[PDB]
Amino acid sequence: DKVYQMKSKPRGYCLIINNHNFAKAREKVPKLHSIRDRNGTHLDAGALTTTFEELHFEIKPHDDCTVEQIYEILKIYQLMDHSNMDCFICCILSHGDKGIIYGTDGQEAPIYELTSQFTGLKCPSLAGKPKVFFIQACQGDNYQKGIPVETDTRYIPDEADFLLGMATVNNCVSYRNPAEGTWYIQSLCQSLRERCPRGDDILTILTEVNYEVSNKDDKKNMGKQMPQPTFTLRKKLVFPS
Amino acid sequence: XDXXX
Repeated sequence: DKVYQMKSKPRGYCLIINNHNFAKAREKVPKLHSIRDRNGTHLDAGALTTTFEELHFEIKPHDDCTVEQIYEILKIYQLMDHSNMDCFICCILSHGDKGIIYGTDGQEAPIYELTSQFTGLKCPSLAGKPKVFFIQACQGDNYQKGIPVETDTRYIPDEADFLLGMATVNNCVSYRNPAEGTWYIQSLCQSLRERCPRGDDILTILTEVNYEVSNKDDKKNMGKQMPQPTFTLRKKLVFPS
Repeated sequence: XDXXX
């Protein structure tokens, strides 16, 4: 099987956009009058930092970003020289709604606007290299219901080589325990730390995250959470350590 | 507080 090159040290940048304080949204956006601060989000930023440092990435954290600030950060990285890197990762921790994430100001950033900054035309020094986005946000306000089951030169496309790991299917919520971190990010980090040393590829790992998050529940609302990867990867993606 | 994003 063909596998992406993953040998540079550092492997690449791992951006973490970590949104906690939504006072601006509460002040400025009428419908977000009661949107909460994302208490505990630092536990996710820390888990991601531990995990991706162990995997040889250079972590670049940014806390409490408005939409305009997010786009400025992404432009900085779009314009960076990634020629000596093998991969790029971007993690977004925020509130969201269908197809979007919120800035701390309560403005909306469509997820496509985020990932599209790193297409091969916009960032040629990442052309042919995996670009991985993890999005921890709700994608709407519906609870995901549960169901009972038994107990166990050459050219490529501009949008090639992406992996988008969503915490939830569209329309539905995703959970954050203020004392532990989010269901999705905590499971993702645990699985990466356990399985990347075994040589498992990221789609296999994300399948395990789907399995583990699918067993969690919210017994207040009888809610579940179903993560969902999407990809244009053309090779196996491993993070050796 | 105890619960979503």
